[PDB]
Amino acid sequence: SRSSWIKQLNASLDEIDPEVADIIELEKARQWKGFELIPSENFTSLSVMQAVGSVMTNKYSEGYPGARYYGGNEYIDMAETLCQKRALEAFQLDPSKWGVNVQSLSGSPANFQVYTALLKPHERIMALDLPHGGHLSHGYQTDTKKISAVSIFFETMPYRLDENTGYIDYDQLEKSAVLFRPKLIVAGASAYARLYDYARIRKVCNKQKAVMLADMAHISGLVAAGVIPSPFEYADVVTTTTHKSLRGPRGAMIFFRKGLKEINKQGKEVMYDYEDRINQAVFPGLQGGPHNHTITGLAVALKQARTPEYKAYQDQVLRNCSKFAETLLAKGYDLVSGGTDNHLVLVNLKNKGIDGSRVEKVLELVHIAANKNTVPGDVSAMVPGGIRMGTPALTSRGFIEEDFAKVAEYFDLAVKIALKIKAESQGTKLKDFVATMQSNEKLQSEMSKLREMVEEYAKQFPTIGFEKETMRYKE
Amino acid sequence: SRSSWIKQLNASLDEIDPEVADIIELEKARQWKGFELIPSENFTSLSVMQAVGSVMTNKYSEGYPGARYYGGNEYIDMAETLCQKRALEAFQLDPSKWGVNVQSLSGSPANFQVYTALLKPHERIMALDLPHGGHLSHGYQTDTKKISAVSIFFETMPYRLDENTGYIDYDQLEKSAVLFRPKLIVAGASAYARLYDYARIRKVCNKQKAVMLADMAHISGLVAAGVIPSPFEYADVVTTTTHKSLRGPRGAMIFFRKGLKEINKQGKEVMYDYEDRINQAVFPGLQGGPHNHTITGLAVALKQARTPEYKAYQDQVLRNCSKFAETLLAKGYDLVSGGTDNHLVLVNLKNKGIDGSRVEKVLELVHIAANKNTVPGDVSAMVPGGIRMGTPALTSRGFIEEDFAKVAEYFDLAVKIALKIKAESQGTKLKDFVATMQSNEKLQSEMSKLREMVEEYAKQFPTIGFEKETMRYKE
Amino acid sequence: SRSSWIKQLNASLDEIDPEVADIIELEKARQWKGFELIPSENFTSLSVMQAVGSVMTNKYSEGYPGARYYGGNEYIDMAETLCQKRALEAFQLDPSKWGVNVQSLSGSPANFQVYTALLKPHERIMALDLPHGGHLSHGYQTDTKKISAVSIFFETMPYRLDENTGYIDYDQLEKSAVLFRPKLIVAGASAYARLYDYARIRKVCNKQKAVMLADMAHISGLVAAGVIPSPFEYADVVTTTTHKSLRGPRGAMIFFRKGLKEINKQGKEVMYDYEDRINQAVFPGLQGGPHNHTITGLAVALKQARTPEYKAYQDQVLRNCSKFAETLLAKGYDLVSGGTDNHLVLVNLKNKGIDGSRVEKVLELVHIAANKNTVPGDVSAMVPGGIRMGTPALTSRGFIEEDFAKVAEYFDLAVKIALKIKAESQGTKLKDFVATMQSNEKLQSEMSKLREMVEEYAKQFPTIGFEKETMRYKE
Amino acid sequence: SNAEKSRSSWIKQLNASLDEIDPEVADIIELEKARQWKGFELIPSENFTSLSVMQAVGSVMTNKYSEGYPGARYYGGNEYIDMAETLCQKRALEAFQLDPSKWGVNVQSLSGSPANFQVYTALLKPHERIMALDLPHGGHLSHGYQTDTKKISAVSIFFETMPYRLDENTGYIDYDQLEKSAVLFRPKLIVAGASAYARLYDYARIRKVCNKQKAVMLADMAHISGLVAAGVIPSPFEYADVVTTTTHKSLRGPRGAMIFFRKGLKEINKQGKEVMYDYEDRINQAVFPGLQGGPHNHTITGLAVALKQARTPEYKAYQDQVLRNCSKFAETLLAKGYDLVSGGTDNHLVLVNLKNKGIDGSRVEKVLELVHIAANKNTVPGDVSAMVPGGIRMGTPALTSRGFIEEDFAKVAEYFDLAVKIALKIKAESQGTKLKDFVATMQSNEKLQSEMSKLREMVEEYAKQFPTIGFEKETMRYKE
Ligand SMILES: CN(Cc1cnc2nc(N)nc(N)c2n1)c1ccc(C(=O)N[C@@H](CCC(=O)O)C(=O)O)cc1
Ligand SMILES: CN(Cc1cnc2nc(N)nc(N)c2n1)c1ccc(C(=O)N[C@@H](CCC(=O)O)C(=O)O)cc1
Ligand SMILES: Cc1ncc(COP(=O)(O)O)c(CN[C@@H](CO)C(=O)O)c1O
Ligand SMILES: Cc1ncc(COP(=O)(O)O)c(CN[C@@H](CO)C(=O)O)c1O
Ligand SMILES: Cc1ncc(COP(=O)(O)O)c(CN[C@@H](CO)C(=O)O)c1O
Repeated sequence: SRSSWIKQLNASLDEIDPEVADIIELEKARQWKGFELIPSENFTSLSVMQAVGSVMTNKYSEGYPGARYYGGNEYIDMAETLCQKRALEAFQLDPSKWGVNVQSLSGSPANFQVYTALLKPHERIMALDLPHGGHLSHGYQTDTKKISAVSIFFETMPYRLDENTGYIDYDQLEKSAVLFRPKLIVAGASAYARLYDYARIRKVCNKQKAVMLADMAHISGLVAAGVIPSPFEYADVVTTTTHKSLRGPRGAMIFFRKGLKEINKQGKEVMYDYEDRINQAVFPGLQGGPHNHTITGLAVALKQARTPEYKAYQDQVLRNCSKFAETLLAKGYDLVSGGTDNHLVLVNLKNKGIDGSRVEKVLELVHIAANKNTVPGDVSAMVPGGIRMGTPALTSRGFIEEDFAKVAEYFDLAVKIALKIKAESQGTKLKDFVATMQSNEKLQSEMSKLREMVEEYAKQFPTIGFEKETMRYKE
Repeated sequence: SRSSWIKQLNASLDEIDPEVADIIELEKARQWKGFELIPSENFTSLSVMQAVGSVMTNKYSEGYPGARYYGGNEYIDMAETLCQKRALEAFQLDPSKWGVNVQSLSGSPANFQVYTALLKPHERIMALDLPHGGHLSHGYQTDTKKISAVSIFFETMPYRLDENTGYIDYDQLEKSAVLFRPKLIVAGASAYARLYDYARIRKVCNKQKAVMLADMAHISGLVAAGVIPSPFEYADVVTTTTHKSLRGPRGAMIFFRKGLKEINKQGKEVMYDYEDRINQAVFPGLQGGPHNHTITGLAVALKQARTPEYKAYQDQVLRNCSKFAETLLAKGYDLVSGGTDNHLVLVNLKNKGIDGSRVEKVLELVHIAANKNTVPGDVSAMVPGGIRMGTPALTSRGFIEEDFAKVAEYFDLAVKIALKIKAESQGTKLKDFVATMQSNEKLQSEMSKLREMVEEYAKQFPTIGFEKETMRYKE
Repeated sequence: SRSSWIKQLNASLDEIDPEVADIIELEKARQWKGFELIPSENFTSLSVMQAVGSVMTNKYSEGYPGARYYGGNEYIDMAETLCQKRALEAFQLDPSKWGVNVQSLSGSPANFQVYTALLKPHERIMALDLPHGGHLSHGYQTDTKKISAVSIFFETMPYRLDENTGYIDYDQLEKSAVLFRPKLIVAGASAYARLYDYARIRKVCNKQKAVMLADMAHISGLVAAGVIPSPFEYADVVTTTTHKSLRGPRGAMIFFRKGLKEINKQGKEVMYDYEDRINQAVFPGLQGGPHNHTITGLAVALKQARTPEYKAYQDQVLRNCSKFAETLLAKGYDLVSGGTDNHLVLVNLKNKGIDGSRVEKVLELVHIAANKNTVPGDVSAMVPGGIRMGTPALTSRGFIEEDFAKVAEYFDLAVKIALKIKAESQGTKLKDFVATMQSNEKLQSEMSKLREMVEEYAKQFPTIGFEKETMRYKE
Repeated sequence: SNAEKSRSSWIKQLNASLDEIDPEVADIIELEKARQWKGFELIPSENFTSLSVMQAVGSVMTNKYSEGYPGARYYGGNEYIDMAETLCQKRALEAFQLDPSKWGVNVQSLSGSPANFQVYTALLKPHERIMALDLPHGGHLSHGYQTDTKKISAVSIFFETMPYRLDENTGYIDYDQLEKSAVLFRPKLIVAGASAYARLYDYARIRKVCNKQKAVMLADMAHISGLVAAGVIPSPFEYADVVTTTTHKSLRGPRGAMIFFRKGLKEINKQGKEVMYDYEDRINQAVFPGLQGGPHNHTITGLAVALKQARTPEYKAYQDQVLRNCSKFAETLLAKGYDLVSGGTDNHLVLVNLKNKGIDGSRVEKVLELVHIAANKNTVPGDVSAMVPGGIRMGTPALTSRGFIEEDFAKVAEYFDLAVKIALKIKAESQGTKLKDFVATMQSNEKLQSEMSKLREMVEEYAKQFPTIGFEKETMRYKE
């Protein structure tokens, strides 16, 4: 059994677990044949995946480079030090003014670790309201329930959009902050199509003596390439995931000011007080052993973020989204804020007489991956009135402006099918919509035809991270 | 532009990032050449790593199978459902009595998610004291500082070993619980060498109406193979990491009772109330998108845990540690609790007149990877008096009992060198010990000789997860 | 020896403690010869004082009538039950819809006991901002310090005046409450000259599902007499002191809704859930033995509150304050909100070119007792711009409208002296003002003349609660 | 006409006597006066206040608002209120022989329970840890208390409490277990104070534990403060950081409280820096503006009177008699076959463990009440439930104030014993085993009712002979 279990440890996935191998092959074909429009998704490189799938996973390395609680970490230290160096370089940060923690396991715990580092329990946080494009890891509660645990352990209050313009209502943010006295204000969003006024957030944070946390998860790759303004110009702390526009592994980073404070902010302490608190909140506070396979893959992704090819990619992401929005507007769709400055759009389906749940069900059946999304003016969060879509993932496969014009066309055809399913539905209920969607033979034929059109279009483009020639599912 | 960055996305790690490729090859050689004795470390299979390094990383799948927020999750749902099914099967659990969450990113957040699910902020937790072999994610504070964030957000109090026997003092645990009124008691440890009396903990939890949480991270593979008694016989909730004795990817699982608990005095069924609370604490409470590459690799590892070869491995892990302990004792070392019933030992160096920091520095230089560790009787956590070592990792490479007798010999030779360095150190500070260790030619030669002995012994064994023939650093 | 301490226990205050007896005689003369304008002060009756100074103080009576810890409480129960029933009658409350607790020791703990009964620690409270006329027992924090412990144990946020009108800005209160989600809103003030819009507060509390607490301490006697609108029409809970306009002993009452609240969606009766929680928060939650002497004096005060002459008194309080306000306005003073609808006025002195601290120092020296008071627009609570004055105390002595016209004249003469002291001061500091006020023979003579005028006017009126003829200090 | 008629009417209302204005309340007070005349008042927390204190508490000092502290007020008109509070503080320090450079005092706290809560609020953050004597072992609710069911005291809601307990073999506090518990629990504050404990505290031992844990030592001396002031037992001020007390109970003052706290140098630390005590500002600010508003100046003035009395030789003689009476009481109970918790007493009370008499405290307390002997049932070591107590608590302060001496408390023990004999007869005649069957017999058995009537007459006849405290017998409305 000794030599036998060594064979099982060194055999390939195809031989050891054909069921799992088949699932991955099906997912490869899904990524090949679909319109992947979820703006938080991307296709990471083969080189990142080879690092994440390496023996770096075997090592325990609690602590920080050169200051570990375990032996054997000479090369894990090289990886984490290299990752930190490349993280600062990717955002053109002076290492005497900025530090970074690369151990946070994902975006949601990264933010919680910042709160734990800098705030006592029940201290006050302001952030963009979830139904107005915020994120759960900034806090969220309903009339009856705290949904995010951020709102359990800390005291949260939202700020909102101007529902007439679709931009953040900074005037109301400032006035609210005077009364609520936040200790930390979050500048970051999941479904905001415009650029943040980081200068205004900084002004409010200075008046309130609040920490300015920029959560740039969605835009980090755009920031790294220098194609939009950087939150590092203003923020005290910057969190980000590594798997969205950055195009890296699933993970996160926390950046923070260090060294001497501004002349007019030096007092009983002259140095920033973020580095030790954040590093200690990550470990020993809330995490144990770093995931060194992810950290090593992150180092790879951060080197890729420096290249001219990467800047060209992020430029194309923005130009594709601009064209995408223009085509949607010309086909009659309403966009929240009327357009976009970044990688995503938010379609408000109110002017079409159908909701996001119904449209997304059709999108899924025609191999278009998006998400239903609350829009300003929605009466209920349970019934989202919009669809969120973006350009990072298909841009990575080589979609350019005319290709996203085609994506908008096929989105439009899917909405028209959803409207027919609604018209053919007997009752008002979503259950009746689904029953029509699964029983009507003519409308199933139209969805089947649209699905073939999407797949034929998407299949022409390169696959990212694997070769077409060795795919199990080539049809 | 297009074809340029698409080639970057599909190129190998060797092509794209030679510096990172070099670091991984160095780490491969280190895992080949050394005694990897950290008891929380293992060598996972190639098939696990191929799944972790797959395109499953690209998908956002917030929610649970068949109840996602995004579209496109048909195959991610297969993987997570398969992982859940295999998790219950690996521990012989009745799915009508047990459920499982496989999304928790690692062991430390998994425990925090259980606390957040079942306890209000500042409610009370008892667990094994960190200096007596507990874990930071069960709580820990000094008289001046909360070290673990568990002790910030919840109210923790330790239970302790009988310092005469090295076993948990269950009588004092019970008496303390009467006074402290815990809402949850943790049964699990990082450096405890004996089996838990889960039945006794169950009786205390019943008396206190406290949740019984077994944290089986270290022993989960032993439990899965059935070679030690199972905490599932008694516990309400069981947490575990997946990368230690289980031999899987870096990740975690939370198991919990579900279904009928009891009939009340009025004949009405009373159901367990763990499942919804725990699942909602993981998401949307504390995490965002699941790491589907890790969940997929975990499904692979859980299938591997079912084989007769895996059971033979875990039986060898136990026999190896017994022989290891026996040989250390014969060579004059003291072990906490005087021996072992599991996969690890904790050496208390007090009778040798040297601390764990000094010994671990020599171990590191002779390529024995272990950790300095606090022991009962240490006056300061800054000066650990022990060394923790265990058998899972080298047993995975085929070490058997006589091989761990040799590991004990080489550990002893390293301690003898550390004692010589201490004797030659003119000063008493650790930096004086380091200065002697780095400048004394005779003792550098002794360490070089022992390092060569360790490497010659370790290199003869198979490498796990890669082949020797293609190693870049064979010399 | 036994005879020795019996004599000590039964001797008069004059025999036992001449120093304390003399202090009381000096205070009697001060209450006789001065203008007592502090609007939270009154002169309570001889009969109340005889009950408060009775042997009812000797009994320990933890618990509630008929449910005491100890025996011997048959007559204490007569008094407390009588007090409770008289309390409901004093405010014309239906005892099937309202209950009352009469044990709370004073106004500040009464509010804290309500919060403890109905809110978990760190739950949210809104109340009128302290510098805008609120009270510390509703919460208060500065930029750097929690001043009220209500703001330590609960999460507080103020609502504010419209600084253009001096009335509460109910529109902003409602908007703030949407974002802050208070669990309790306080409707009550210490330095607000207008009537509360209780119906508007009720509307906001209904929308927010918040408890409506009316703190009527200042206006309780006006409410009992039925000469201003009652908060009991709208509030869930009503707190009050017993020593202000109610004219009773120093103490407090907590009223709460009980019985049927409404019918739910299933047609089921929903009952109020305040009574048990509040009674248990008072005892055993936060207090021990009731002060039976105060409760007995309170019963006496509540019987007085039901009489026609008590209503005539409170009607006179209102007419006196209206005349007072009219006379101040005619003499060029600015009043916050432009006037009054209750028992007090708040004079904003800024248009006269002097502050409240300086004016109050002169008032004190001419035997006019008022308080310096923050006004809306003050930047520092350390430099108050206003003076607060009211009519309950002097109305009790028989001052009528023409007499308060005279009070306004003498106030104005004191302001003129303060302005002369400021003009003569050799410096701008309060310390320089005081030095001039104490050394300038001419201004000292003017203050002596005004003091004689105040005392000659006040001495004409009856003494309340003691006989003028037997006073020690009749000169 | 009517306006002036009304004004004259409400002024007449304010100046009329209680007898004229509210005869119903006056009658209640007269009934309570007669009750205090006729009973054996053995509840050890009760006492009889002096006339001079009551005259100050019932004075026009009640009319004044004086938020803040002497010389630092937020209202005008406080020249004489300042004299009273300053005098009260001075006499408070003098009553316990305290150096004002080492001790400060706050005299504004409204009663014993909020006084402790104010100390916790001053010195502890929310949810920080407190240890105190368990309530059924002799503690007090204001130190925290929770059952398996729920948190009873709000101290246990806002702070994290854990009890320490008696050695149930000896009846003394188990100081060894307290120390071991503190190592694990890490209290920030330990309370040394009891309400139903017949022994004095080992303040030296508490001090050692507090020093080792870097915890505040709070002595809550409510039950013993008058003994401390008279110098007849050791003082908590020798050891404690902060001392709270009721001003009623042992001290025999008005209903109120005091908070004492160390001032000045705590230690010179390892770096050579003076560490000063940080209690005065935190406690004073917790009382106001933190948790209270206007001081109750009538109570503060009555307290100054009580504190002057506490320094006299008559008061010292009284507190000496309190202790000697309790010892004689204990002597007589032991001679009559009763067991005392801890085997005796060192203070003003005893805890009778009724186990060897075959009857519990609930039954005995009911008979005592019917014969006008005021005592209270009390948990004793060995009880299975805190709800069915096996003992009775009795003490000497109140009757000693009326002039009971040693031979009189021998008689009190005799009449207590006669009541126990009646309770045992009721239990023997009870058709059933539950407490309601006992009450059914107690209310129905004509012969046993007659014995209780006889014993009640004996109790009242004995008590009536002694002086009344705080009022004259001659002017009582109820002279029978
Ligand atoms: C003690 N206290 C409460 C307070 C203030 N004025 C009163 N005035 C009266 N007549 N009565 C009171 N009971 C009263 N209480 C205070 C203390 C300081 C500040 C204060 O200075 N606040 C400033 C600055 C303090 C800071 O920022 O640190 C602010 O931020 O608005 C206010 C109120
Ligand atoms: C408020 N309080 C003190 C209390 C209650 N009632 C009294 N009743 C009287 N007549 N006298 C008292 N001194 C008295 N004291 C309480 C409240 C609940 C429990 C209680 O429930 N104890 C549990 C046992 C303790 C536990 O569960 O930890 C029980 O079995 O009833 C005890 C005391
Ligand atoms: C601004 C921001 N901060 C944090 C996170 C969380 O990252 P995680 O999913 O890795 O936890 C997200 C993820 N956002 C996902 C939903 O979770 C999205 O599709 O937009 C985010 O948008
Ligand atoms: C019982 C238990 N529960 C949880 C964890 C945390 O797992 P994580 O490191 O993946 O967070 C550990 C890790 N234990 C590591 C140190 O963190 C070890 O070397 O032993 C653990 O031992
Ligand atoms: C609305 C309200 N609620 C509560 C209180 C507190 O009463 P207390 O001083 O008896 O604690 C007050 C007292 N107000 C006093 C200052 O404390 C005053 O001069 O106005 C109050 O105005």
